[PDB]
Amino acid sequence: GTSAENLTAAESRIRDTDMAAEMMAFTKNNILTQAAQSMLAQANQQPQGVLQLLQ
Amino acid sequence: GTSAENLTAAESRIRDTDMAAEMMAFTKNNILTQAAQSMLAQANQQPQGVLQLLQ
Repeated sequence: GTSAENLTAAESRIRDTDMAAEMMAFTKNNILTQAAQSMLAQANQQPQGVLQLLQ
Repeated sequence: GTSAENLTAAESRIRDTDMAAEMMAFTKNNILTQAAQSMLAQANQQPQGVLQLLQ
C-alpha cells in the first residue's frame, strides 16, 4: 500500500497537469489571438491609396 | 513560413510597382502631352504669309 501510494504520487506529478498554469496559458493565448485579429483587421485596411488616382 | 514571407517581400520589392511614383509620372506625362498639343496647334498657324501676296 505504501509503495503504491508513493508511485501514484510520482506518476501524478509526472503526467497529470496543473489546472491553474494551463488556465493562465490559455487566457494569455486567447488575449494574444484577439490582439492579432485586431492587428490584421487594421493591416487589411492600411493599403488604401485610391485617393491618389481619383478625386 | 518565415522563409516564404521573406522571399515574398523580396519578390514584391523587385517586381511590384509603387502606385505613387507611377501616378506622378503619368500626371507629368499628361501635362507634357497637353503642352505639346498646344505648341503644335500654334506651330501649324505660324506659317501664314498670305498677306504678302494679296491685299
